[PDB]
Amino acid sequence: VLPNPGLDARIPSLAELETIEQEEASSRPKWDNKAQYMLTCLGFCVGLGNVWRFPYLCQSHGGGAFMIPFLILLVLEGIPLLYLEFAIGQRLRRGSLGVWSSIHPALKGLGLASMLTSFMVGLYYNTIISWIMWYLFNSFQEPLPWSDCPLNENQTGYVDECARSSPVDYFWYRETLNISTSISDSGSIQWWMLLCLACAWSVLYMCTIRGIETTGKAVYITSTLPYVVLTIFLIRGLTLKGATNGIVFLFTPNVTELAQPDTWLDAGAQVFFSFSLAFGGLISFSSYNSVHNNCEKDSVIVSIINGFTSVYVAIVVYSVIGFRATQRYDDCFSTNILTLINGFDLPEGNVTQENFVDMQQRCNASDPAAYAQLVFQTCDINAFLSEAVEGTGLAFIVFTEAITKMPLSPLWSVLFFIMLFCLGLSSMFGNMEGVVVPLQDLRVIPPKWPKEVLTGLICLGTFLIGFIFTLNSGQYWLSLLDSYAGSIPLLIIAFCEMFSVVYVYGVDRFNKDIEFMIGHKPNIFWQVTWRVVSPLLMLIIFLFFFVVEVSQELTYSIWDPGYEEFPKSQKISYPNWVYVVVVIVAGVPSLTIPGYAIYKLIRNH
Amino acid sequence: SIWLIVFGVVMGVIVVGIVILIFTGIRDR
Ligand SMILES: O=C(/C=C/c1ccc(C(F)(F)F)cc1)NCC(=O)N1CCNC(=O)C1
Ligand SMILES: *[C@@H]1O[C@H](CO)[C@@H](O)[C@H](O)[C@H]1NC(C)=O
Repeated sequence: VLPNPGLDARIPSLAELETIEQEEASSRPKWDNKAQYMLTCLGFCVGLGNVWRFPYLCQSHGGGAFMIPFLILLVLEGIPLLYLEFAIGQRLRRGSLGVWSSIHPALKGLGLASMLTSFMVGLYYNTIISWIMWYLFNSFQEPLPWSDCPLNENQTGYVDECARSSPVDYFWYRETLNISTSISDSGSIQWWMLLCLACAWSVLYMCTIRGIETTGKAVYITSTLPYVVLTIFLIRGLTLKGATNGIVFLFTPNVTELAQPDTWLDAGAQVFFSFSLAFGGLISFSSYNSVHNNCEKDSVIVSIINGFTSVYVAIVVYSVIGFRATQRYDDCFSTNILTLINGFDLPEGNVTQENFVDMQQRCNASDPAAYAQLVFQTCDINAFLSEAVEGTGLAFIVFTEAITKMPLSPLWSVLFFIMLFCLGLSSMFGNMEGVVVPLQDLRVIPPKWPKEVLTGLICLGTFLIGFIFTLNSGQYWLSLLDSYAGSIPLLIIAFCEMFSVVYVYGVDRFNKDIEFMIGHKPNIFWQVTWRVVSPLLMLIIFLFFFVVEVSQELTYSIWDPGYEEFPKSQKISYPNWVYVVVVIVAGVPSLTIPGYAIYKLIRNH
Repeated sequence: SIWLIVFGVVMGVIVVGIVILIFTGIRDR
């Protein structure tokens, strides 16, 4: 509908597509088998970003009050983009940068914003992978290192930090992070973290050395292992003592928070992180398929798996959440029993959870003075299930503590960190695709040089940038990417992709194109979502996102041993300078879209 | 260190894989 002259010149002819598959055998990569492409899409739409983020956001809002908005926006904003990206890649036979540049020369900014976004989400997820590897390397020890505390110079006093907190909390914050007390206290590089980061980048390079020539064989183990191990852990999680307690707890959501715009905004932005939309890897990967490949059926199959896996992983987390809360309730309970048995010297086993409050009174009446000094605890289990976990605690605090309480704890630790490592890797193949393909399409390195050279330099460059997260104050920096700074760009790119395919390229041409590729015009579901539903929803979510999420003062959680109510949470304000960083990390990619477009319409004059 | 020795083994096999893979490409002529 917007005037676009010269489009037919830039893009391949519809008749030329019939004479391209058997004559472009060289120069362009090809999937060996449909299975390789489907396993790549599985690993990028159900890697981390689905399996890592979703469960955290479930327990940070409400077990079931978040899945409802998530599954609504999956259908109405996610499936439509997923199909659109698959189809446009398959049609125009190019990556994100090739695709948007050919639909209109002013939209090369859309492709540069996807490469930067992909860069930034790769930098984030590979730090998470370096932590996962640290924990996998410490998982070959009968007593897992996070099961006990270190002693003092007297070798008779437990470390005060561990004593005040826990063996796990201390292994995370002190033995892994060696965390400082604020983002301003940079400290120095944790050498053992640096070795883990090098390991993460180096394994990624081994798998991505010749793009899909190498990543397509990697996905046979990397997109199949996670799903079997997540099935095993589902069974073990369900067989837990309190497992069902958490399972019932995520399927009884409070509806008072289903009316909270933050639940809608997080679900909004999670749909684009879950599917790896607006990164540009999906467009590149779909561009290597046959022109007669059914991209509609693929988008639907991937989607169904994405939604089903989101709800499945929420069951595996909450079974473990339920297990932790129940072993707390019991513990706390067993100590309230032990206070009056030690105060009134009652026979052990006489006072039980069944007969406790009665005994409290029977004893209070007997000796109220001898009952007053008996400090007790008020611990209902609904207060334990609804105890939110800040940061990466669900992985390195809740799941790690629960694995130590299981028998053969070292075999469950290795399976858990191998599952997460493969998910990380599968996701990292897409994010690397979304940085490598654009740099190939910017012709910045000598064409003569093998891709191996370009892939290697991206791995070294990003490895060196990731030294900031190896600092004493690294987690604090990684938590800035967890801010709205990590999401605004994704919402802007997704909108612009939808808008440009429907109004700059034309939805009518796009329907004739799909009709050519798969044999039928997309039905009225796709039409409504592509022309109104998806676009409007994306705009609204972007508008309200700034109304509250962006407006709210950026705060973060510090781990200070020297703090009153120490093992409890002290959120502070980030310095003024930090906010500038959030602006550049989110603004540059977003502003690349218009910035490049305005550059192109003042070079024309 | 157990973590260190496991790390070393993983690194070794990974770098060996990388070397084999790059050499495999050199072999491809
Ligand atoms: O800690 C987790 C995931 C843990 C986990 C996932 C899956 C499993 C499974 F069940 F699959 F085994 C077990 C643990 N996520 C943190 C997160 O997403 N953020 C981003 C937003 N905010 C933050 O600071 C932290
Ligand atoms: C941790 O950080 C402190 C302060 O930067 C430093 O002195 C110490 O050497 C680091 N290492 C360990 C193992 O804590």
